[PDB]
Amino acid sequence: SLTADQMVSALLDAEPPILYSMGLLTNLADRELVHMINWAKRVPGFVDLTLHDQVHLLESAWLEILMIGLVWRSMEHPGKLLFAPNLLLDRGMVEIFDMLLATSSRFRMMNLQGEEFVCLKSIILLNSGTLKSLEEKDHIHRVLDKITDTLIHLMAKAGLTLQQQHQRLAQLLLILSHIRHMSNKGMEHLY
Amino acid sequence: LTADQMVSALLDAEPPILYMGLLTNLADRELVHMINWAKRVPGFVDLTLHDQVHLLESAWLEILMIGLVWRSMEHPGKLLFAPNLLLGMVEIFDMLLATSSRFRMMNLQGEEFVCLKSIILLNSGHIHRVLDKITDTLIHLMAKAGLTLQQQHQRLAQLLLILSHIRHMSNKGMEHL
Ligand SMILES: CC(C)c1ccc(N2CCc3cc(O)ccc3[C@@]2(C)c2ccc(/C=C/C(=O)O)cc2)cc1
Ligand SMILES: CC(C)c1ccc(N2CCc3cc(O)ccc3[C@@]2(C)c2ccc(/C=C/C(=O)O)cc2)cc1
Repeated sequence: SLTADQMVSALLDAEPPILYSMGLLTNLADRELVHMINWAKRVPGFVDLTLHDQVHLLESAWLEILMIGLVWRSMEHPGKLLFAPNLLLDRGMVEIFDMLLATSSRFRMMNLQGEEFVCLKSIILLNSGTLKSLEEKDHIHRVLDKITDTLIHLMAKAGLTLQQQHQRLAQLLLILSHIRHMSNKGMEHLY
Repeated sequence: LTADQMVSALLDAEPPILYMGLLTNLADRELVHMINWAKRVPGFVDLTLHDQVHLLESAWLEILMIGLVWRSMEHPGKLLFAPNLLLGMVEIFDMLLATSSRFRMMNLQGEEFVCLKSIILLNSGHIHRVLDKITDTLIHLMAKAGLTLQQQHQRLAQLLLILSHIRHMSNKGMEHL
């Protein structure tokens, strides 16, 4: 029950702040998580799901959101990873850091817009992860369809051709496989 | 190439259906036909031998798994590893079945499946130009079918997002091995 400019607006407003600071990295993660739970609650369609589902969707995607957020602010800082404005870093942390830097290098070369980013951040949450179950998942795919055509509109309003629009949508969703990859390869070392 | 010559090449490149230790053997047998399939994928041989090795090093279980989900699409609640074999592995099987369940609910067409297999290979690692060409192919077939741009976009996106689930399954499975 929302339009394109209405989805980005809801999302941009729900946007968490840029906080300040391995022990550091964890205290920053534990603090970014709380603004994420609120950001998740403010996602158009998320609060609707029951507590057992909302927790699943967040346990499944919290390290991807932390990674895409990180890759977003580090974009204008080539070779560096801006975890916080007071915590700029560089080159199993190192391999993760390289992939993280590669993703950023890419996002910058793609000229990813803040409005296009907040869409991917939501896709990462709704995508990664009885009757209640079969009906919640149906609505989740409904929301994900809304966001696809929100992104397509953003691209259309940005004067891209019909081909460019398709070719960029696939380019962004294909990055979201690598972020899952970095997410999972990171959870490995955490455990 | 062209969008109809693409799907033509892709379908003619398709590996055959072969017939724990049981599956372990089957997997290594299918890895030979997959390297074979990889060479026929338009634009793969153009790459350097180091790239070709690393793409297969990364995609090998994803390629097996997407092929498996395709084989078990018409066999609900079961996994068709081979026609002579229909069945933390309990967790992986559960996730794989859900992918067939999803590909069934979405009516995955063979022409779309061969397109996704090439995307899994070339994306899990000139590569972007070919990836755009396979994108175009998936989009052209949805247009050929007669679907609207709103639905095309929906089908393209909902399909590629299953690729992220395929990596999770790969990662989990590779962790265990
Ligand atoms: C390979 C391994 C060493 C590794 C693990 C994780 C990470 N990530 C990459 C993305 C990212 C993004 C941020 O904004 C902040 C922090 C991070 C860290 C640096 C991060 C995230 C969570 C936690 C702990 C949680 C807990 O136990 O409470 C610690 C560090 C990078 C490398
Ligand atoms: C959780 C974990 C134990 C696990 C790992 C992989 C798998 N996959 C799932 C998809 C799939 C699809 C097939 O067509 C064949 C086989 C398979 C197996 C069953 C498969 C793949 C590779 C190998 C080993 C090769 C080696 O190292 O020699 C063994 C089994 C399922 C579970």
